[PDB]
Amino acid sequence: RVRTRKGRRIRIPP
Repeated sequence: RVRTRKGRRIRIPP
């Protein structure tokens, strides 16, 4: 999946 934080995108596994 691809979550989002600090108005930014991140990648981590599913």
